[PDB]
Amino acid sequence: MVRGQVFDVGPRYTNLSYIGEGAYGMVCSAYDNLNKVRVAIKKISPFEHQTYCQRTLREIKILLRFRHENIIGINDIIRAPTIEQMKDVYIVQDLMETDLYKLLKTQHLSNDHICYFLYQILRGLKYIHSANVLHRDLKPSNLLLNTTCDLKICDFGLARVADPDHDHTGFLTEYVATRWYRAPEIMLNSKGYTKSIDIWSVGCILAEMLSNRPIFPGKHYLDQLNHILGILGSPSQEDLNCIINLKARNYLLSLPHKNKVPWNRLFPNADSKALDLLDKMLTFNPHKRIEVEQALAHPYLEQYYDPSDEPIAEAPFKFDMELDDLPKEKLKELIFEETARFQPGY
Ligand SMILES: Nc1ncnc2c1ncn2[C@@H]1O[C@H](COP(=O)(O)OP(=O)(O)O)[C@@H](O)[C@H]1O
Repeated sequence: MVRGQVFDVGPRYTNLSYIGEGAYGMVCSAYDNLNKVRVAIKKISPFEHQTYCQRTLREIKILLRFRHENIIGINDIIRAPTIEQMKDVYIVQDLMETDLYKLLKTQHLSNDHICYFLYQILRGLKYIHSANVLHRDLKPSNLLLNTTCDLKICDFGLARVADPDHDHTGFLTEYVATRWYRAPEIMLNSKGYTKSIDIWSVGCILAEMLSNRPIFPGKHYLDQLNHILGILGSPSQEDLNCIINLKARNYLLSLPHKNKVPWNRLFPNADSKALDLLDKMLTFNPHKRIEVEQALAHPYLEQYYDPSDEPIAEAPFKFDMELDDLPKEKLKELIFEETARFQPGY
């Protein structure tokens, strides 16, 4: 009982400590006396709002279907026995003492750690993309790490089934993912329904790991683009030709010419294979951008690369879930159903 508020985790979990505050409730560590290991437990109270319900359901569905060393698992779910009584859900996960965002705030990464973390990020992303899922909010704070540097991808709140045929949109379309890790096509002509938008975000994370600072810290949506172009240089005519939308193409054509700033001038201490890989992930044209499996096969990752130990999903989401269409009541109801596998005998 209680830790500020009610935090009622049944017989199995003992001695709580407040960790922090999530989007839907509080988070504590607790002791799991079936595994005799300390765990993380997130209290989620989403059922008032159709949008909270939608993101909860989506995340629960994905994380239960995923099974991978580099993606956070759900170990258990605690909730009331009936829909009427269910006001909260508790999600139990492996305890991950830190995240890449906290770590980069104060710690220098060795080349060996940059390389290791990048490998793990790509190995988990390979699994995700093989399930036809796009993460769509990759950033240092969504990469959890435990005291031995196991890295796990988390927060699938914004994730979607890939839909490369319906990716096109107009100029300056409303986007929800964290600004600094957004690929340039999101501002221009993309809904972010192609895998290449995740590779762009991993590129930004690499750049950040190389220098301890965000590489593209735009303050707003066209500033994000002026940041990208000030480094990559003006897009070539060939790359412009791929942007059919007139307003987006005319915007780029109105900007002053900018030359590329070479990577090794920005990152003079970086391994030169890291920079070669970085260049390939931060390429303006999303069809020329490197894919996950090619990145895993790049010379920079040669000490880790082993395709037989880089699993793909057995069970792809054909979907999408069709989650926009549903009232709060059907969603709470689907969450109940989705969490039933954790109830003592069923
Ligand atoms: N598996 C975990 N292990 C340890 N601490 C965690 C875990 N998940 C979340 N936390 C901590 O609790 C806080 C709230 O997390 P979260 O619900 O993801 O909210 P937000 O994404 O807004 O930070 C996080 O900032 C994190 O530091």
